[PDB]
Amino acid sequence: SDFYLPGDYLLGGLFSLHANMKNFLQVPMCKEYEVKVIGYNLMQAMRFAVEEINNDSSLLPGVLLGYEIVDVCYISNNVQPVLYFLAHEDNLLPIQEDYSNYISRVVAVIGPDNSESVMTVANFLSLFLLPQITYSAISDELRDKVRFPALLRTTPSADHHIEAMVQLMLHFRWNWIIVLVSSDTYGRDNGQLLGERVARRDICIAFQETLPTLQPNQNMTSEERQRLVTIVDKLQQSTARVVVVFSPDLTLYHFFNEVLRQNFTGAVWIASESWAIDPVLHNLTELRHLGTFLGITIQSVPIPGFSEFREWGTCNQECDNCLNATLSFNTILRLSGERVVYSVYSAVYAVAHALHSLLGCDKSTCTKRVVYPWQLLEEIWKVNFTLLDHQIFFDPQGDVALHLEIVQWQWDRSQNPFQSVASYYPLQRQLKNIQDISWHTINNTIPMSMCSKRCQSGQKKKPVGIHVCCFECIDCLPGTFLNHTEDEYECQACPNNEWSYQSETSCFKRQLVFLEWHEAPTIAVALLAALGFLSTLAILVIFWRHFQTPIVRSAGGPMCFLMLTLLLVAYMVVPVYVGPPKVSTCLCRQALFPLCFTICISCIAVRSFQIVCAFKMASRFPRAYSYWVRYQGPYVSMAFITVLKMVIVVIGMLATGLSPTTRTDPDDPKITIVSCNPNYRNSLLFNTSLDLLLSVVGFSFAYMGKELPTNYNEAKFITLSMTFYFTSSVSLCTFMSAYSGVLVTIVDLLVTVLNLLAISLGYFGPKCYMILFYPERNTPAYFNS
Amino acid sequence: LCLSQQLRMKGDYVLGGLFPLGEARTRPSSPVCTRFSSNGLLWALAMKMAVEEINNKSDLLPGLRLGYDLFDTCSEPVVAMKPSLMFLAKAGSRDIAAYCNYTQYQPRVLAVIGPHSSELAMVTGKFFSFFLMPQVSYGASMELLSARETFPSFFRTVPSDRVQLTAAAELLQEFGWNWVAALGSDDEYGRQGLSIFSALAAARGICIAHEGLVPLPKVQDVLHQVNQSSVQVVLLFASVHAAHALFNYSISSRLSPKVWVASEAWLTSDLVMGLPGMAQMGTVLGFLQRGAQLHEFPQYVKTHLALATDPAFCSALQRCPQCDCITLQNVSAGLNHHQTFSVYAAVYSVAQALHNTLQCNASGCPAQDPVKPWQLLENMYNLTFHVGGLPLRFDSSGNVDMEYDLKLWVWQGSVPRLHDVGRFNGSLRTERLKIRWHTSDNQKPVSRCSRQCQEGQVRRVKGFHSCCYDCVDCEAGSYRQNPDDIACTFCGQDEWSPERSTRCFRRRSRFLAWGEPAVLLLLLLLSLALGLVLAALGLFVHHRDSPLVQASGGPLACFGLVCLGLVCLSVLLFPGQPSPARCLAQQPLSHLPLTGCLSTLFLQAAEIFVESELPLSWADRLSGCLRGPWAWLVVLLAMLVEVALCTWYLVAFPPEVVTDWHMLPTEALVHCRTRSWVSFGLAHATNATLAFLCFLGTFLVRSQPGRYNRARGLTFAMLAYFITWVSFVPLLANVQVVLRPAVQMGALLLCVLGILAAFHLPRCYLLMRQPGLNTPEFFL
Ligand SMILES: *[C@@H]1O[C@H](CO)[C@@H](O)[C@H](O)[C@H]1NC(C)=O
Ligand SMILES: *[C@@H]1O[C@H](CO)[C@@H](O)[C@H](O)[C@H]1NC(C)=O
Ligand SMILES: *[C@@H]1O[C@H](CO)[C@@H](O)[C@H](O)[C@H]1NC(C)=O
Ligand SMILES: *[C@@H]1O[C@H](CO)[C@@H](O)[C@H](O)[C@H]1NC(C)=O
Ligand SMILES: *[C@@H]1O[C@H](CO)[C@@H](O)[C@H](O)[C@H]1NC(C)=O
Ligand SMILES: *[C@@H]1O[C@H](CO)[C@@H](O)[C@H](O)[C@H]1NC(C)=O
Ligand SMILES: *[C@@H]1O[C@H](CO)[C@@H](O)[C@H](O)[C@H]1NC(C)=O
Ligand SMILES: *[C@@H]1O[C@H](CO)[C@@H](O)[C@H](O)[C@H]1NC(C)=O
Ligand SMILES: *[C@@H]1O[C@H](CO)[C@@H](O)[C@H](O)[C@H]1NC(C)=O
Ligand SMILES: *[C@@H]1O[C@H](CO)[C@@H](O)[C@H](O)[C@H]1NC(C)=O
Ligand SMILES: *[C@@H]1O[C@H](CO)[C@@H](O)[C@H](O)[C@H]1NC(C)=O
Ligand SMILES: *[C@@H]1O[C@H](CO)[C@@H](O)[C@H](O)[C@H]1NC(C)=O
Ligand SMILES: *[C@@H]1O[C@H](CO)[C@@H](O)[C@H](O)[C@H]1NC(C)=O
Ligand SMILES: *[C@@H]1O[C@H](CO)[C@@H](O)[C@H](O)[C@H]1NC(C)=O
Ligand SMILES: *[C@@H]1O[C@H](CO)[C@@H](O)[C@H](O)[C@H]1NC(C)=O
Ligand SMILES: *[C@@H]1O[C@H](CO)[C@@H](O)[C@H](O)[C@H]1NC(C)=O
Repeated sequence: SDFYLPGDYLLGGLFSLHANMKNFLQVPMCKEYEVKVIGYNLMQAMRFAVEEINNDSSLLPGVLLGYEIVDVCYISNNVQPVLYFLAHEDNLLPIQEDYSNYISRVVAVIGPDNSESVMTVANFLSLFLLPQITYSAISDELRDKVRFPALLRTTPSADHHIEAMVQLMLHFRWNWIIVLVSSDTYGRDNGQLLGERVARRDICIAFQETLPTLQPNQNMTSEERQRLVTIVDKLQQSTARVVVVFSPDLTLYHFFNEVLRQNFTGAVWIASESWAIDPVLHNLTELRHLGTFLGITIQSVPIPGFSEFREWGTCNQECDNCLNATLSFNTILRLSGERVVYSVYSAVYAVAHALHSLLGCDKSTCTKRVVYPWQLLEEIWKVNFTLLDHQIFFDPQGDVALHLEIVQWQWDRSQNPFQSVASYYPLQRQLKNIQDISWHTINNTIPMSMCSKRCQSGQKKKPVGIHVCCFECIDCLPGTFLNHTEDEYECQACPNNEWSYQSETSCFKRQLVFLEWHEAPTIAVALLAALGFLSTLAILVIFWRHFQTPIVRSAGGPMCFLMLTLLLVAYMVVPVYVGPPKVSTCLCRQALFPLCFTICISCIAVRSFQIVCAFKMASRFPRAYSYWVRYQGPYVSMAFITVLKMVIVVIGMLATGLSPTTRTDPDDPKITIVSCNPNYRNSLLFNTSLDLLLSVVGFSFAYMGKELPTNYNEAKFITLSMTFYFTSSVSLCTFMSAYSGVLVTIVDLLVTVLNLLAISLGYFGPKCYMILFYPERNTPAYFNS
Repeated sequence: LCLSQQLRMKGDYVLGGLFPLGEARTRPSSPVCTRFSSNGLLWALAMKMAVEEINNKSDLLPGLRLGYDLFDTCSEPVVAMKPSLMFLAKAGSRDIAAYCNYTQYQPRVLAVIGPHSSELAMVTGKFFSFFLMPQVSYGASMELLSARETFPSFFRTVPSDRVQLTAAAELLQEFGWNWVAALGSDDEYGRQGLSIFSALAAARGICIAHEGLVPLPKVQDVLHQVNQSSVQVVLLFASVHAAHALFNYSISSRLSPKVWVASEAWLTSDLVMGLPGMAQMGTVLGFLQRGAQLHEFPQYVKTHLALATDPAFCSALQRCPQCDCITLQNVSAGLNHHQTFSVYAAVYSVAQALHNTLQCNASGCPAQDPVKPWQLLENMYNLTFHVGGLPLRFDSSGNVDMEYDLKLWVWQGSVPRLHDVGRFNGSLRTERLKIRWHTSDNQKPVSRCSRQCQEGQVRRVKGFHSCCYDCVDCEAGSYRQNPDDIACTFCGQDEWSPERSTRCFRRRSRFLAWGEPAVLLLLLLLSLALGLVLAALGLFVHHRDSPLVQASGGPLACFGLVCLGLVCLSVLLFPGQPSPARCLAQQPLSHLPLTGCLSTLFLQAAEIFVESELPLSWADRLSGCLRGPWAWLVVLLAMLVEVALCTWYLVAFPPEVVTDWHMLPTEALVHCRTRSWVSFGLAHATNATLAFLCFLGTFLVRSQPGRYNRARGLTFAMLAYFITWVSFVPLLANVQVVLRPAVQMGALLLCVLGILAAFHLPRCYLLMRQPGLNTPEFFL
């Protein structure tokens, strides 16, 4: 048959011709199972490679290369072919401590197509180091040579498949995926490898689920139906739209049928090498509404003169329905190209090149020396030649880097069913050459599969759960911004007393607003204070121009001169209020203004007392009146009030502090008004409280004798000015209690100036009136009346 | 010693054996292990004892001799494949044929006692399954070996990992821990355990929060992932070395204590138990195997070593070249190993299956052809074999069944001990009363996720799989737009939402409605004030020729009374739904008649002040002009300047009717607001100056006892005005925003009532009650 070709050196093979898709005493042969077409395709590929080796006189001249192909089931039969290959021509395998002398029937073996059978065969061949170049086995366990000394490969491991998947995800900016595996070891191992790899590339897995192992052509139990319904519901309720599937193609019919039944569309399915090229799943033709079906598969290499060769055509070494099965799938195989066929082609050519180098043939002659399997293994470990413009050389970990290929399913039979869109180069671990992919969206937009939307400019990132890529966007509170260069997971405040608006990423220095000379209310108050100062200067000049007069001697001469000079000082330091507040300005203000005002008011009150109530008091305490007249009672009382004010103002300094303060006003913290006392309300309340405590008694004593002529109607004018001051203080207190802002300083300064003007005018202006325009009332003869 | 010469024994049926006797390429030569292992030799001696006892017995295999070929297989499968090939070779020949099927073979061994290592047992079983050689392996535990598809002839005498993982899942479910983290070693043992536990937890409702693999001696990221989730139960299904490395790292990093559900690998290992500071990592709960022990094995080992020391027997009589040069002290540490019973029971099971196959009685065994190894399998499935008085049975999948013990560690003086606190015989039964937990008190460490979310909450998927809905409450003003949303969505900012509400509720308008009790009290006060004003007006218009009104104005007094009545009437326009015109005209309409009345009172005060405190030369001209048409011109000028200021500030300063949508908790507002202190301050500047001038010119005066004091009333009226509005302003600046118009109405009503009760009411008293004081000489 075609399973045997006599030759100088045989070449064993293991191809899966039949698969199980629906008692140990009866051994089920492979011929009873359903016939697969891929197995016969790969067998024909290897036979063509061997025949081409025989044809080629440049490679292995005069040495016929044979082969021995045995039908190996997917799992069931994987030990008998190994024993057949290793035994001698008499079907007898000797047992010995060393096998250096032993010459096997076959010189190399092309391993099975499934990883478990590959491991089972390699564990047996390890004793004799039979070279075994497996194809399409993608498990990572075959990469190490400690337990597989004589196992080589013609297909990149699952490491490169996972890397291609991750690079495809990175290119299209997907960081929220779903991993579906199968209960077998292949799906679980691929899922674990993908989870380990993807966690370091800032891509998270929404959830991992396992699909039940379920061969087709059999009816489903209720438990598995509920399991699949739960899987589909979990997939639909999740926000991820990139679903990778690590499962053999046999168990995915029911899952996709259930997905179609549940009416769930919009998932960017990513296929592993197992089902990215299976033709039946594409022939389902109802998955075109599910979404794009990407996949990872080996780059197809067009073998010249192979299609015509394929179309031209002991125990467990026969098949009958292979040709009829391959007849139907001929056109799709022709259009889709040859992917795993080139792997077997390259394996056979690598064996041939290793044998040629071992014999040391010079393209004409061959030594025909006996070849031990371990010598051939040593030689094939170091082969490096070219084959269809591809370099075939084995890495130290038993792999030759063949280019991968990301493929997209196209539902149009006129062209390739599986249209390629990208190529992956395992040598540099780079995925490049990405063409346009027909997406499933409305206007061919790259699908969005991010778990959290990008945060708006100037928004704190708050982690939500275990996954790093998931977060919530919350605006940073006013007064802080984000330094994305430093850290975007927490707001960072801006020092140097500057505030920031909501969702603002650039703090701005607070504008320092304060009293300035060139202002409208400031110039108004300055004009009023200048007018008052000029009036008081005129009054003082008049008083000094007229002494020795009953008006100025009956009234306190030195007393009134001292009050006038104090008012002069207060008016002259009024301009100190306006300007940049420093330590000196606040010190002078608090040490000058309250002193002058309170001493003037105390003199007013004691004058009113001594002109009204002293006469009445002369009756009750006569010796007290003798004490008062002996000394200068009003002077003593004024001195006592002065030292009391010194005490209280020094206590206020030691309590409220002396440094100028910054008070964030309620309107637009962009601005900051500056005052002298950080606690201004309590200080003004204390000052006005003492002043009003003195004012009540002063005004009451004035009113008690408002009709007594005394010192030219002194009591009436004291009452006038003192009620004016009381109304001004009450107005200031009310406006203070009902307002707080920028105008506090100007209002307080205006109130102080008005109080000074009241004390000046309503107590000295009548005296100026009488002195100037009433020159007959100031004569000494008017003292009697 | 020549101990290794006893590894063979001729017999009618000879058993195989794969033991780890020794411990640790280009040429195809088998590796040679020279290091000696005590466990392998102990197990080999145990199997030799089992075979010798079985030969000793007369009711089991009568008149038949059982042999053994104990072959040394290291942990590597390369050195272990050669003994298997030797086993399958034809007896008396060194060549193994390659036939199509098993039926044509003539193996030299009846059965094989499989390797202890499971990774080696995989290869050995897959090799023997082709020949249908019955292999029963001690110590092979992972579940996949039970698959009859690829292992039709692999039995075992130790339970699978499936039963212990089922016990662990039952423990977690029964204790209530349905939110646990599962970890496993990087070898196939950990991976298979993790997969089986995933299946069991998914079936049982238990959730895996994180499923990582602890690498064999990384762990930092695995522990970080475990600590990220609020998980208090961790299943550590890892080998001894991986668990030891993890616990050493946790010593270094001071990880918080957790409930570690232990696999049998490191539960009883003295390496982990002896780790310093290990007592500070919570309770450790595991499922130790419940199997008998050979009470006579150490005696047999000692006596056989002593007998091997004797040269007479040993001369009267390789696989283990290093086994000869040993002493008793090199094996003393492992006499009490629980796998000795497994080996002994495996041998007894093989012999019982052979006895059943030959179908013989206690007296003897009938002659027949030699039985092929594949004929044992028909009687190895369903094999009830008594080992040390305890019956064991092989399942249909070649799994033996036995109970399990839930053993928890206890700490006294840094000495960890195992206390039985539960039993697992297919249905867990725990005694949690005697379990001493690691928390501050003896309370169960709670670890639970919400399977479902309470109605009105937002559900976030948690766990490795889509496991548990982390219920999240959303603060008021937000509601769940749809059940599938991951976050609560706000309302339209014009409608309120209560805490934990499915949907949002609209905001209605709450202004000073006419039905509020404050407005009712204000309306009654307005009625009283208007009635008093009307009574005073009537008294003043009837007695118009009397000296009272004539001295106190005249028609001006009636005009002022009308003005006060109009102010009272204009008070009525403050409350109600704030139409823009109404809120715009609140102040000027309440401010104009008040301006007129205050101007009339100021005119009276000016007249009194002129008569009082100015020289007669100026008085004779001032008094004759302050009364009459010039007085009317003055009051009209005051009214007109008030109108000018009112229209100026109405066009310049905007009185706005805004809706403060975010002030009241559940309802909105319709707030009529004007400039802050600017609008009414500027509007009342004129009235403040008028009242101040009147008070200043009136409050000091000479009141001769033979006359009528015409200044006390004006003084008290201005005092009432000033006091009532000095009190009003803080009330405006303090009271809730809803009652601000009410405070304004109250202030206006109090001002009018004070002015009336101070100025007009004392006049009306003597106008209507005691008309004996209305003499012109008393008034003019
Ligand atoms: C070359 O190989 C082809 C198949 O590829 C075969 O038909 C042919 O006989 C071989 N020899 C020659 C000389 O063409
Ligand atoms: C079970 O198998 C039968 C026979 O092939 C098939 O007709 C049927 O649809 C399957 N399912 C049920 C539920 O009977
Ligand atoms: C769409 O979904 C519904 C609801 O599950 C389902 O019944 C229906 O079969 C699906 N397909 C179509 C075409 O309506
Ligand atoms: C191709 O797809 C069709 C249409 O669904 C299907 O009937 C057929 O079995 C598939 N396979 C072939 C023609 O090999
Ligand atoms: C292929 O099928 C045809 C009928 O369609 C049949 O005549 C032929 O024998 C089959 N070939 C085989 C089974 O090799
Ligand atoms: C194989 O040969 C090519 C061509 O000379 C060279 O570029 C390449 O590096 C070689 N590979 C190795 C592994 O030496
Ligand atoms: C796709 O193209 C149309 C036509 O130019 C355009 O109006 C439309 O917005 C695009 N689709 C989407 C979903 O943006
Ligand atoms: C923000 O980060 C940059 C870069 O590290 C640093 O220079 C700067 O001081 C930080 N702060 C601000 C306010 O820019
Ligand atoms: C078997 O019986 C003999 C006596 O006939 C006894 O000495 C020996 O110890 C027994 N072997 C055992 C118990 O293994
Ligand atoms: C084993 O193979 C031989 C081949 O001659 C066959 O006769 C025999 O029936 C087979 N036994 C089985 C399949 O049990
Ligand atoms: C335990 O961990 C510490 C800190 O990482 C390390 O230094 C030490 O070597 C570890 N001990 C063992 C026995 O591995
Ligand atoms: C574990 O998580 C807790 C809670 O978030 C945290 O406080 C702690 O720093 C983390 N690490 C350790 C080693 O406990
Ligand atoms: C017996 O134990 C001694 C002491 O540890 C050791 O040196 C010797 O190698 C051991 N013999 C063996 C392992 O055969
Ligand atoms: C049991 O079997 C033996 C062996 O053939 C035979 O001699 C004997 O008679 C049988 N019956 C009894 C009761 O021992
Ligand atoms: C062996 O299992 C089979 C299954 O049908 C049954 O006939 C038989 O009773 C079992 N033997 C036992 C349980 O001893
Ligand atoms: C397991 O043990 C319990 C008592 O702990 C007993 O009730 C039950 O029947 C036992 N189950 C089996 C299957 O032996």
